[PDB]
Formats: sequence, C-alpha cells, structure tokens
Amino acid sequence: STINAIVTDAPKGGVKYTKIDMPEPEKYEAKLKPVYIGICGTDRGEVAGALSFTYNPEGENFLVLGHEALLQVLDVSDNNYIKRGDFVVPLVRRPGKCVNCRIGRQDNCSIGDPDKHEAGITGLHGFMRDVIYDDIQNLVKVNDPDLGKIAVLTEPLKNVMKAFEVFDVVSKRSIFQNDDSTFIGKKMVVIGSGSEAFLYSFVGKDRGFDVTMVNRHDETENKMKMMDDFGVGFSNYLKDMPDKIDLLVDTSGDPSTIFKFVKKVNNNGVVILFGTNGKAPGYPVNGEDIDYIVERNITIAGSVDAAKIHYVQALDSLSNWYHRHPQTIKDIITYEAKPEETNIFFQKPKGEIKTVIKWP
Amino acid sequence: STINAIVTDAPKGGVKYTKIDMPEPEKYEAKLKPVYIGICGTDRGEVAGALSFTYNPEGENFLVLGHEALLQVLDVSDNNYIKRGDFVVPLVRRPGKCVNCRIGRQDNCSIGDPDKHEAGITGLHGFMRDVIYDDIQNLVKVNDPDLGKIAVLTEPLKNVMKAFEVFDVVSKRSIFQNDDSTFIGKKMVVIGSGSEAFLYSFVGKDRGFDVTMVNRHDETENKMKMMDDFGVGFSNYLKDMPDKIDLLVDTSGDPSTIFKFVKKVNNNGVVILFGTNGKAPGYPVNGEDIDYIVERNITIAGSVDAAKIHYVQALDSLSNWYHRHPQTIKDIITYEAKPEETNIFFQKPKGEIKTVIKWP
Amino acid sequence: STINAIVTDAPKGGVKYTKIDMPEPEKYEAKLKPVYIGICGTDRGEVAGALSFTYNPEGENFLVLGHEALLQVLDVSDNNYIKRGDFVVPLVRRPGKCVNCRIGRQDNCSIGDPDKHEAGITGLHGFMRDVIYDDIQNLVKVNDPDLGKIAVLTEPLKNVMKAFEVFDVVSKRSIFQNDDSTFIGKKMVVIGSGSEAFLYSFVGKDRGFDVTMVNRHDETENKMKMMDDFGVGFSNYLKDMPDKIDLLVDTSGDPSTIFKFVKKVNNNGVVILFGTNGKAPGYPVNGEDIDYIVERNITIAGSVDAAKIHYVQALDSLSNWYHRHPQTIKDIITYEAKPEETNIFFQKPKGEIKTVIKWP
Amino acid sequence: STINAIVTDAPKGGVKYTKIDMPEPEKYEAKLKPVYIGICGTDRGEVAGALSFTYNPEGENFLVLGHEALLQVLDVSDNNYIKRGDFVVPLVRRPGKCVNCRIGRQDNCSIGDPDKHEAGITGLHGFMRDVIYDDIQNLVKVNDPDLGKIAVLTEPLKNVMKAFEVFDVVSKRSIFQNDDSTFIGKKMVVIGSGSEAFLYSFVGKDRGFDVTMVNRHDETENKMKMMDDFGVGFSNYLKDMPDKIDLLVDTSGDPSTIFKFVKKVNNNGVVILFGTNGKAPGYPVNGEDIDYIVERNITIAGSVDAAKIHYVQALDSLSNWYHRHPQTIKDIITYEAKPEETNIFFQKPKGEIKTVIKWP
Ligand SMILES: [Zn+2]
Ligand SMILES: [Zn+2]
Ligand SMILES: [Zn+2]
Ligand SMILES: [Zn+2]
Ligand SMILES: [Zn+2]
Ligand SMILES: [Zn+2]
Ligand SMILES: [Zn+2]
Ligand SMILES: [Zn+2]
Repeated sequence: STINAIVTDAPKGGVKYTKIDMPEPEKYEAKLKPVYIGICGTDRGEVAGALSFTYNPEGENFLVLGHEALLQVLDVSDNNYIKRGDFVVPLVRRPGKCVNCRIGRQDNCSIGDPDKHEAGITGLHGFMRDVIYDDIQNLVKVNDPDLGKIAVLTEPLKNVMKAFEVFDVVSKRSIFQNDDSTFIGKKMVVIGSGSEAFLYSFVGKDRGFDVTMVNRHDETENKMKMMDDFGVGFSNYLKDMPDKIDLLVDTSGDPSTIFKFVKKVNNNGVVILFGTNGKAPGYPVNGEDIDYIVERNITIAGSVDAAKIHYVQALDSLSNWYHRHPQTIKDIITYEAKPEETNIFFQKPKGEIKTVIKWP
Repeated sequence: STINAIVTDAPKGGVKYTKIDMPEPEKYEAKLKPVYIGICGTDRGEVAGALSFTYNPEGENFLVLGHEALLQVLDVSDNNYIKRGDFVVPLVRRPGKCVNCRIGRQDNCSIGDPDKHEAGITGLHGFMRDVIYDDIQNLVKVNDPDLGKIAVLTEPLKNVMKAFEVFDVVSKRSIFQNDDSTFIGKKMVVIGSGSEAFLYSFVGKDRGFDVTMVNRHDETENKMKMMDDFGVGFSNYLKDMPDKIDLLVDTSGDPSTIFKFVKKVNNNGVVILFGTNGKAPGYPVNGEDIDYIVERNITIAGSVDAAKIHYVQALDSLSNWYHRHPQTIKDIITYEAKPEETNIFFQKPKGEIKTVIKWP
Repeated sequence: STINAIVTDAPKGGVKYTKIDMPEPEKYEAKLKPVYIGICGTDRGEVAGALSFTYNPEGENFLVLGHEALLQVLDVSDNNYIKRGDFVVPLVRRPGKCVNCRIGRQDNCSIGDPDKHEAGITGLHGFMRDVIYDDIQNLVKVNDPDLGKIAVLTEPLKNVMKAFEVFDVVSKRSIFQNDDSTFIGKKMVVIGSGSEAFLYSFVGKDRGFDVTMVNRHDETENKMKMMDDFGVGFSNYLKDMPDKIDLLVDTSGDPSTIFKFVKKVNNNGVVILFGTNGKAPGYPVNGEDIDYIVERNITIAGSVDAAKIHYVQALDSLSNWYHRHPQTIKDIITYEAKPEETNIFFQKPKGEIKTVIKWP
Repeated sequence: STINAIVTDAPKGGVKYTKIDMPEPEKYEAKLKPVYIGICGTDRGEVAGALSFTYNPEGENFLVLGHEALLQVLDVSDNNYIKRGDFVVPLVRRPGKCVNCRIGRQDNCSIGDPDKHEAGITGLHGFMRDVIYDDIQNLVKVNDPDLGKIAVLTEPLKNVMKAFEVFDVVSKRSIFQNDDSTFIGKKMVVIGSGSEAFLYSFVGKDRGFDVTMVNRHDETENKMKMMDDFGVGFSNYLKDMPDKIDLLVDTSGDPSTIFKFVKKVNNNGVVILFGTNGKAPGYPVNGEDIDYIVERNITIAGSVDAAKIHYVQALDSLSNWYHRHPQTIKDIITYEAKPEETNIFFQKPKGEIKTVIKWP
C-alpha cells in the first residue's frame, strides 16, 4: 500500500513530504492514523543532519520522522483497553533485553544502542505517515474526552515527568523540604523558554515550587501572558540574575549557562540536565566550581526519555491543567501546519511554544 | 587554664606548638584528652593559608587545628554509654538549627556556614590540645579494644560511608545491579591513591564492586601489596585507561581528570565528587560532555561530611578489616609524629598514606 | 470576649451549642472564623464518650469540637503567603519536640500524647467557635477561588494522601508494577462505602488502580452514580467476594472483615489499616493466616493523620476533581447543618456521605 | 548417573538415604559435590508430610532433600569468578518469568508457585546428593578460606539479610533513628531462640539495636553464654515481659505470641513476621488491637526468602562474626551427622541449634 509521510535520511539529514510504499503486516494488533504531531529541536536537529546517533531502519534508505504523536485507532484486535476510534499516544522508545528494558524501563537502558530503539530517531520509523501499525502495549489511551489536540503534548511532557521522578529519587539524599514538610518558598529555575521549559515550569508549579523561567533576552508577550497565567515568573539573566536556586533545570544544553547557574544553587540543590547541543562551546570548569558542588552536597542528574507510566502521568496532568485553564493551555500550541509546510523544520519563529502538524 | 596545643591563624595560615589560655567552658558533660590525631590535605591547606572559608572562634585570635581525633575520657557525668578511661572519636561537624541539622544531619545542612560548625576548621577549636571539653552526644565510643591507633582513621572513613549512602540513594533511579541482584563485575574506579582512595576502595570491595584505583603514575610496591591484599586493582591511566565504569569516585578534585573519566562511565553510572582543590585549573566542558551525561542517565553527586551514624559504621569497618588483614590496616598509618614536629604540616613525609600525631 | 461554640466534655461525652468565655490572646499571628466545618465518626465518637484518649485543654472543663475546617482570615501579621480575606484549612495535629515533630511530621510523632496534640481531640480547642487564633504556619491557603465549600473536605482527604505515601514507601520493597512500568490492572479494594472510602477510591483511580468499594450491604443509586462517574466499582461482598487484591484499604476497623480480605491479597500486596473501632469483636487469626502473610511478602501498615504537605496535596486533588466533575463532588456534601442541630452527632442523617456545618 | 542421595516423597513425606539415578542435563556450566548440608524446620516438616505445597520435580517419583548447602566445585567451564576447588553456596529459589524473577528478585515473585522453584522443596532437586550440576550464576563463592563449615549457615542467614532489607525499606515512612542520627537504645525483640533467632539477633546487633531474644521458658546455659558473648539479652517473657519495642521479629509463627508482643511496640515500630506454623492456634484479634496498630503508625511486614545479594551479605557477616568470636560461631553447629542418620529428620538432636549433615 502507498501513503504520504514526512521522511528524512538519517543521519545525512534533510526533510521531504512525499509518498512511500508501506506493506502490510502478518499478525498485527493495531492499525492507526495520525491526527496531530508535535515537533521540537530533535526534529530540526535531525533535518539539519546535526545528530550523529540517528539512523534509518535496517535495509531501508530513509526514516519517517515524528515521535510526538496523537493517534486514533483505525482497527484493533479485541482487548479490554482500546477499540476503533479511540485516541492514543504511542511509545517513542521500545524495550530491548537488559535488566531495565525487561521491566518497562527502557528509558533507563543499561546498554544503550542497539538494545533499545526510538521511533523517528533510531532505526525505527516515526509517526508522520498516513498509516501506522503497532502493539497495544505500546499505546497509551487518551481517557479524557475534552483534551483534543492538547493530548499531543503527551510525548514532550512525559520526559519532564521522568526527570521529576529522578528528582524525587535523588532529593531523598537529605530533607529537601521545609520545617513544615512543604515546598513553599522552594525555588525552581528553568533555563530557557520553549515548550519544554514551559512544561517543566508547569509541573514544578504543581509540585509547590516557586518557578522562574530564564533566557539571555526578553521574551514575546504571548509567552509573558502564558507565564503570568500559570504563576510562572521570568527573568532576563543579563538584566537580573536569579540567586539561591533549590532546583535547576537546563533545557538549553549550554555549559556556560549551566555552570554559571550551577554557582547559584543552594545547599542540597539538584540540577537536572535535559537539553542537549553537541555544538555548544566549552566553558572552563575549575577547582572552585567542583568544590562548590561538593561542599554543598549538590546533585547533577542527567535525565533522558521515559517509561510508559510517565505517559499516563503526562496525560492526567494535561487533564488537570485543561479543566483549570482551558484557553491558555490551548495557546501552548502556537502554530498549526499542514504536512507540506516543511519549512517549520527549518524556521524558528519568535513566540513559538509548540508547533504541530494537523494531519489530514 | 594553660594547656599546650598546635595552632594556626585562620584563614591566614602558619602553625606553632605552644601554650594557650583555654578557659573551661560554662557547661559540658565530658573532659578529655587526645591520644592520636590524623592529618590530611585539609590540615595542610589551613596552614598554607589556602582556604578562605575558615576562621578562628569568636573573640579569639588563633585556631586549634585537628579534626581526625581519637580521645580518652578523663572525666564524664553519670550516663549509660561512656565511662572515664573510655576511648572515643569526636564529631567534627556540630549541628545548627535547620531541618537537617536538628535531626542529626548537619552533614546535609540546608544553610551551610554559619548554621553548622566544624571543629578545627570553622570557628571551633580542633583536637590538637591537651584538654578538650564536649557533650556526650558528640562522642562516638570505640567498642573494639583491639583497634588502638587504627580507630583514629574513623574520621576519613566516615566521609566514605556517607559518600556510599549517597550512592545508595541516587542509584535507586534505575536498576544498577545485574539481573541476579548483585554488583558482581560492576566496575568501580577511584581516581588517586592516598588515604581516602584506599578507604573508598576497601568499602567498595565490601559492597561487591571490582575496584580499580588509578593515578597518572605508577605506585610503590608497598601500596601494591596493600591493594593486592584486599583484591583491589591498580592502574596508571596514562599507560592503561579504564573503560566502562559503573561507579566513579574522584579524590583529585581536578576538573580535567574528573571529566576525562566521566566519558568512560556506563549508562546509569554514578560519579561521586569528593576530593576538592580550589586552585585546580579550568577544564573546558563542551556540549558533547553534557550530552554524554544526558543520554546515559548519569548522576554526578558531590559529597561532604557525615552523620554520627557514619562514624559508628566507620569504626565497625575498621574492626572487620583489622581482624581480616591486620598488617594491611597497620600499613595505612605510615608515620607517628610528635606535636613538636609541626613541619609535617609543611612537608609530606616519605611515602605517606596517613600521618598521625601521637599526643603525650 | 464571648463567642458561640459547639463543645464536648472529653473524654466524658455529650455535646452542646453554647456560649463561652474567650480571652483575646497575647501571642497570635492570625485571627480567623469558620465558614464550614465537617464531621465524621470521630466527632460522633467523641460526643458518644467512646474515645478514651481524648481530653480538655489544661484547666478547662470543656473541649470545643471540630477538626475538619474551612476558615477565613480576619487579621494576619504581615507575611508573603496569606492576607485578610483569605481562605485556609487549618492543621489538626500540632508538633511537639520529637525528631518527627520538629521537621513537620507530627503525623509520625515517635512519642504520642503528650508530645503532639490534635485540634478538637486532644488538649486543644477545635474549630466550631466564632473566633480562632493561630499561627500562619499551621494554616494552608486555598488558592483555587472556585473551590468554595468543597475545600472543607481537605482534612479528611489528607489522611488518604498520607496513607498513599505510606503505600508508596513500603511498596518499594519489591517491584509492584507491571513489566510495562504501569499500574494498569492492579486491583484496589476499599472496605467501606463512606466518605473516607470514596476519598481513597478517587485517589486510587488517580493512581491507575482498578478500584472497587465494598460493603456488607447493597448501595444507593445516589452513591452508585457517584462511583460510576469516577470509574469506581462496587460490590456487596456477601453476594460477590473480590479476589486477587493488590492494595487493600480498610476504613471499617473490623478484624473479621480485615483478615477475610487479607486472604484475598496477592504476593507483594499492601494492606492499609486506617479505620478504627475499639468496640469491634475478636476474629481468630491462626498460624495459617500468618503463614499466608509471610509467604506472600505482604505488608500490613497502620496509617494515622497527615502532614501539612498532604493538606496542600489534598486541596490540589479537589480542584482537579471538582473541575473535571463538579456534580458528583458537590454531591459528597450531603447535608449543610446549622450549629444548633447538634443531633447530627448522634444520628446518621439520611444517605450520608459528608455532613458539614455552615457557620454564621 | 547413579549416585547416593537423601530423599523424600513430596508432599507425602518420608525419608531415606539411598541410591538414585540422576541424569546430567544437556546444558550446564558447573559440576559440584556437597561438603556440608544444614537442616531446619522445613526439612523436618517435609518428612512428616506437613507441607502440601511441596512437590517432586516434573516427571520424578521422589524429591532430593536439602537446601542449606556448602558445595565444592569439581569442574566448571572457564569464567572469571569460580574455579575447580572453590567452595560455594548454591541458590535455593530459582526464578521464573515474573517482573521480579527476571531481575533476580525471585524472593519477591509476583506470581508464586509455579513462577519460582525452591531446591529441596518445590519441583527442584535439593543438595543432599553426591553430584550436583548448576549454572555459575546460581552459585555464590566463598572468598574467606578460613570459614570452613561455618559457610553452611549462609542459607538460613540470607533470609535474615532480606528481612533486614524489608525493615530498611519500610522504616523510611518516617524517621526511625534518634535525633543524633543513630540507632542507640533502639529496642529489638526477637521471638524465639532457635538458630533463626540467633541469626536475627546478631545482624540486629550489627545494625546498632539493643537486642533481646525471648521465649516462654528458660534457655540452656550454653545458649545463654553464646548470647552473652555477642551482647544479646535473653528473657523468659512469662517472668519478664519486654515493653517499648522498636523492632519486633517473630520466628515462632504463633498468633497469640505475635499479637501480644505487637501490643508492646512503640510509635513507628516495625514488626517482621518470619517464622511459620500452620498448626498454631487462633488468637482473637479485636478492634482495640487494630486501633493500636493504626494509632501508632506500626508496620507489619511478612518476609520470605532472599535474593542472591543477600547470600553475599550473609557470607560477609559470617566472616566478620567468625573472625571476632570464633567459639560462639562454631557452637551454632551443634551436631555433624552422617547421611545414614535420617533419624535427625524426626527428632531434634539434643540442645540443637543447627544440625548439619557432613557428606562423605
Ligand atoms: Zn520532540
Ligand atoms: Zn536495554
Ligand atoms: Zn582530614
Ligand atoms: Zn543546618
Ligand atoms: Zn473527621
Ligand atoms: Zn512528636
Ligand atoms: Zn532451612
Ligand atoms: Zn516470578
């Protein structure tokens, strides 16, 4: 069977909305269709040919892009969980055979490649294509009927849910809370201000943190209004440098910013490294920096990807925010594009939060 | 009264053995004297004037040095735990008022200076003087009467015990062990080879790791034998660079070395930053270094001090080790100096691991 | 000054809505008045004279009842959290000196009476009175303006939240989840059909469990509709006895019912004991029952009270629930009484879930 | 092949030392013989036909007994850990495919019989036989050459190390320690005085608890000195009942004794149920009993088996105990039987703590 799809040639790079030949399967559990698809710097990165670990599935010449999906079930085997017309989010990372992979924690794989594989990124076709085939275990059912396009933010949000679990593990080193058991006054600072930063901030707000997003420039008003709505502050760190940080999260991947901010972190502080950029210039870390970290019992936790449970938590969080802030949540999506507007892979509008592809 | 002591002028530096007027405090439960005091880079740093966070007590001009102590109780009020003639190890760090301090976790003080104080380093008189006064709760009784001078290693070891608690805490983020529940074949690498590296390595072996100590040069036969006695490996990383590290503990405090090794750490790897050196040159950390740490879910934790429980577990490990390998344990204590010999704070004795001051 | 208050003579019994002496205190940060006050088996129990561990404050021959409050501020010392006009839920348990009390976990006090105290129960006037004095610290702000009278359910729900933390802690002894990381299909059974049962059920659903409430009698349509709306099931256990239980929660206090459901619990199951009935009769537990608990690595855990963080967390779940389902959440509050209707402390009003007192 | 073995008919019972025909499988990594085999209640029970959950391996009309083994490697494929001549302790319980089994925590199997199987007990041949084939990974190496026969206590001790993990996991629901961070004066009571109860007491001593073993009768003078030499107290609870218990361990399996001691447990106290007895009578558990558990936040945790890591810990503790109290440790082994002495499965030889069979 022949369909439309947005493909790349991984890692060489490039983008193309074209038609490819998809065969059928033998014994398939599920047939699905895209409805919305989100995009982040990973996609623009793949297209730029800036990612050195990505590849096409074995034997093939191309890779179908897209990992942030919101699908609908075209057909399924009988099961207690989903049926035709239900809406689902698909799992990006699939398990291998390592001690972590065999228990649904492929996000914490002990080998790396090629034990596990990410859809749209590493040797496994993504979701920007008219027809998709999968197993029910890999699908996370959207139970909230009112969510609509908002559900597509599940994929990006689950990364934050995992990272926050990693926080909960590692903050058990000491008592992070107050005298009274609470997070009140506790300070989170999120580097950057794109969708991820937003999600990170929203969740920290749920967790009781006082949250400030930050950048090396003033932001657009839509973003400013968004941060305002949810009780999130903002600071241009060239004008006003936030001090006394309890939880620091980097979505930038930039060492100068990271470590500059690392030096503002309080005793028992936790820093989460999430954002990545292979090209970022080196920043000189010295004896005093390491001493700073050590003398304060600080933890720097790199975090990547997530387990299925974290997709469930992501969806339940989007429900809570929807029914409390319907409008402004809607406005996390800052542009909706047809599949042939491939310019979105190369462009970077001021004001962007999330860009999605409404699928025909 | 007038007593003899070895003192410095914190943070400026220098040392002397001399008489000082030490007034008997207002309240106290215990009156003691030293038997042995160990020294390390901290003591030497204090004297070199290389530490800017140190300071003499209030109203006073000098600072009695010494944190690594083994004392004998001269007199003590009636209690259930210690009797006159008992030997004990004193707490370095004393609690302030924060939420970690007030539960006995001043090692994880939420404020830092000046909520917590450390005897001999920060505004609190150390243990190289004739008479010392204290509270019973701040004294850790030595139960094993065979340890003698070995008990003086309680202080340096307790920092290792806390660094291992931290490993136990942050390792719960994934499943670290093999799929048989054990740590067998899991590669622990320790940068450096001094007293702290040894203590690390011995505890690491007790925890079930394959342990390799490393340095930028080959080691003495005497130290090799000691290592070999505990089944600990040694490698010159300029002649044979270890790879696939699961637990990395640095005692150098050197950024370039720290990050060179970080780049060999496996998925789910944990890096303990322990060793500090403010004057260590700057190493440029780039976007790939950050990405490495991110894609591998690696945790970098800095660790300082310990709780009283860690002293208790330190003493017990010394007991287990001494009764298994008396000779190797004796071999750590490589010189027994008199107080008059203040030069030991300036020049490093021939083949040092642990230098100690026997107190008259 | 003279105020109105509902009061008892504890532990003796009885209740009256009367007038009382209230001297304006010296030391107070805040001045509040009740808006709504809820009641439960505890309130009836005190009034019935059935709780032998309750008592009046020192040198007073009455105890103002009421522990489940929604208050409004009248005057407050300057501070960045709460202002005149704000609504707040007061803390019930107050901390003493123990190692858990001093870190805001009076909930887990390690001493019991008289190191800790509960408003309305043990030595501390409750909240059914015209004027309350308190400290800012003991008050939790309600930030959701739509919540109104639904916030009064905070005190009951925070006990659930704590029990789930208890579950979250003890369930770490093994891997409780599916090999997909999820709780999908994990069976939760709540003994009882009361307000507490419902609260647990809703939290359990939020947690991913299949949840079933059980009583020894059939239920109403008012109640069943409410359960259905939240995806919660119901079964009369005389007609159908649930099996294969992963998390059992008892709100009844009845041995016979507890241990009968205990013997339907899976390997690694957790049982939460929450409800209390000192008057419930013995049920013979034999060695075979014990062996059953052992061989399945089952945990049986008592949970009482909660910490401030669990109030905050409670309030946040109620907004979530109210905003997803305003109907059935309104439907929890089955009667609004005036203070003079002191008959609600003797007779279960008709079809009760939660009886509140709307204050003048 | 035809070899000597001690066998039963599970579950009917019965025992004899005889000749049997054991095949060698098409796959195995190691070939071993026994050196020492321990016996406990489970063996005696098996013989009496008191355990209907026991059964012979698939296709066989008999069950080779014995699960507490010290074996020696006769031949083993090349590997980095064990060689011909080394002494090992074989794994009892072997995993299936449940989420816990597949990561080497078959001790916490989510399914039970038959995911998992125990050697000498459930569908898997035991260790009282001339020749044993196994895979390397089911073997745990004895690295202390001095331990000799004492290494046979590994199997009953590892059950103690796992129950202490359980205690560690569940005592995290609050702060269990004193406010100095220690366990000093924390009160451990162990019900019973058998081998299992000694093992619990010594580990408890290492963990910092003040420990007492109890029974409903006086104990032998030899037992008393052994206790005394480790600093463990004894008490006849019919003359002197302990109160204010922090850790309670039951090795009896008797309800009446469990629940009357539970009644002496402090706030945040932990109860471990370990001991089993299908024939112990019912004790009537009332709502006061349930109320006492709930009000004190007590946790009652059933514990069975252990992971491989716990066999390594047991081995390490035995080394530590043996090297500091050689005599007391040897006294634990109170009879060394020939395999012809099958009467030991029917009668307990006099003053028994641990009976072992010395294999020829
Ligand atoms: Zn993305
Ligand atoms: Zn894997
Ligand atoms: Zn030192
Ligand atoms: Zn502090
Ligand atoms: Zn209540
Ligand atoms: Zn308390
Ligand atoms: Zn046994
Ligand atoms: Zn299993």
